[PDB]
Amino acid sequence: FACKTANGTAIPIGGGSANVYVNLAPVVNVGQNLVVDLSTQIFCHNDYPETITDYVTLQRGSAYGGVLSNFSGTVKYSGSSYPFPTTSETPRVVYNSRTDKPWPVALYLTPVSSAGGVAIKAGSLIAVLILRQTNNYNSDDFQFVWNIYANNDVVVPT
Repeated sequence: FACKTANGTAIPIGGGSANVYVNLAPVVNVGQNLVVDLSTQIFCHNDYPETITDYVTLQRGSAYGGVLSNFSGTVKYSGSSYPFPTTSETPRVVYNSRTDKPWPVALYLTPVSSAGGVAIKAGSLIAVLILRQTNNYNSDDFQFVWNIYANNDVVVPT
């Protein structure tokens, strides 16, 4: 009952943190719709599909870099739509899949007014999300930190 990134950071049960690296469109102008799709960057797996119910929730999310400043939008989780960075957590979501399934999260951050040129830097921390692993059996509710990094630098032609 653990989760892994697209780079290869598998976080075992017990809590931990990974560094996810997401590539965003390097061209995003004021009024665009940029989406940090993490469903292609993060994947969770329930190694105990019979022993543990597959359940996950984003505890909280935080924004940084140009994401919090040059960008603005919202954050999405399993088809949710809440402000980013959030103030609490996400809806209750069950994984109906006993295999490595992508983590349905996306940070919709779009260039405000104060966006222009290099807005996102590759290798730089852009956000921090934390996922709650909780189950009905063991109740080993550990949480995994998902440091969202830019896989690619983004420029705002505006």
